[PDB]
Amino acid sequence: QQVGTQTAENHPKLTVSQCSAGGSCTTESRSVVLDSNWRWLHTTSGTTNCYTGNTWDASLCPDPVTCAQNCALDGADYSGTYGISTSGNALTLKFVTNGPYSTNIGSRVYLMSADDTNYEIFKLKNQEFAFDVDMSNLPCGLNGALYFVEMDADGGLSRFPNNKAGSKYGTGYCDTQCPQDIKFINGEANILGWTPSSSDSNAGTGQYGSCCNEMDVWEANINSAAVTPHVCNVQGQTRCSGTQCGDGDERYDGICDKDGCDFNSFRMGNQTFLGPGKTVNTNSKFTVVTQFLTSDNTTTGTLHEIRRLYVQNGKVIANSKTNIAGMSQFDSITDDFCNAQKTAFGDTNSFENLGGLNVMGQAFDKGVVLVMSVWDDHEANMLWLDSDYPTTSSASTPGVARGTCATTSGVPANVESQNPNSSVVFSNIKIGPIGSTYTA
Ligand SMILES: *[C@@H]1O[C@H](CO)[C@@H](O[C@@H]2O[C@H](CO)[C@@H](O)[C@H](O)[C@H]2NC(C)=O)[C@H](O)[C@H]1NC(C)=O
Ligand SMILES: [Mg+2]
Repeated sequence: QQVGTQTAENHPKLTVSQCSAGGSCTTESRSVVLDSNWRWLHTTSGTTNCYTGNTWDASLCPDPVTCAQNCALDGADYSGTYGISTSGNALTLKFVTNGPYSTNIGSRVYLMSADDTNYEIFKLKNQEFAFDVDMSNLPCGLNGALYFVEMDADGGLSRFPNNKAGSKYGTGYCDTQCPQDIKFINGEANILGWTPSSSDSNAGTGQYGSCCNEMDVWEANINSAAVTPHVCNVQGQTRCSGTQCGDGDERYDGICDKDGCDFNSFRMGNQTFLGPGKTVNTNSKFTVVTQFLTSDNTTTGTLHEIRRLYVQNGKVIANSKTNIAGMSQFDSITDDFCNAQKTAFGDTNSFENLGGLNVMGQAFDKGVVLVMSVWDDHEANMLWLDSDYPTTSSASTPGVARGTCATTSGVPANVESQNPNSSVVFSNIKIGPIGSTYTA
């Protein structure tokens, strides 16, 4: 994709922190960028859209390469068009942003580095990541996500000749769902066999998907939360097609683990731990601390454990323990835990099959990009996060019940109509050595 020059691109500023052993943190000038899929896409000018709604202009895009060559991503009106705003160290992502001719649903942004051109690269092994979240405005069917993906620092600028836009315009997204809704993958328009969605006027899918390792630190709404590593048998952002994308029917055939090895306190058998008025009280702001422990506690150790702590109202809250029949007590993610839970829940252990935490830590060594988003789920209505899933399964079968939301909740059309003013606020982002990001 080329660079559109109709509208200046200015990344909303966001202050984050870097912490040292002992607890001293310093502030850092960073910013956020909107994912390229949301952007206006058009010719150099004479200005005609290359894409609108869920269809392409076939004259400008007769093939993937010509399309990338002809088509330019433009600047974004962050607050007024996309409902994205920042104040100090806080990012607000609004769910539905109405306009005269269209409605914007959700958003996805990436944290920019100090240079405001390339994405910030995080090296998470032997490190701790903290942030504060307010989910009071995220009901059933919504997801305020903070996570990491193995994107290129330049979003594909240097790798792909016909990507001339790069990270400044939020290109190069990938994750373990290997999304095929992505418009540009590998500097080529994803138009081969393009199918406009019959149930979503904003989305289509092409032949290709964009896959990479993903650490889901936080997928949550007021009701429930999950922390979930996912791995792939490929290194970095990789284009897939056919069975490798593991689309729908061939979910467990592809190159990435779509389910991931998840820790949802409610799913792991503690229904009183997290939610409105619970131990971690989702009616108010709280801190989420995530520690990435290695085998020998060095930066070259194998990633061996992912621990979680919360901090609310000045109190440090230890993660809940698993409470599943036949299953041992774990309060953290280890390869051992992953084997145990996939077995206990009768799930395909793709996480371990594709190399488990070792492979995840190797992604961390290469480097990962920080993603923040708000979204609804056109695939499974967010039921996997906050309800009973599969809906056809017994609600008392271990692993089925993930939250208190109704199996009829989270239909996109319904939540967009009924809960348009939903929002998530992520704030006070911190990175440093284990034990440095929070006060005991
Ligand atoms: C769900 O998690 C909470 C929080 O850890 C548990 O409540 C604690 O129970 C332990 C006993 O192991 C005691 O130390 C405390 O009284 C509780 N702590 C707090 C902060 O309330 C609760 O037991 C868990 N529920 C289940 C079913 O395992
Ligand atoms: Mg290029």
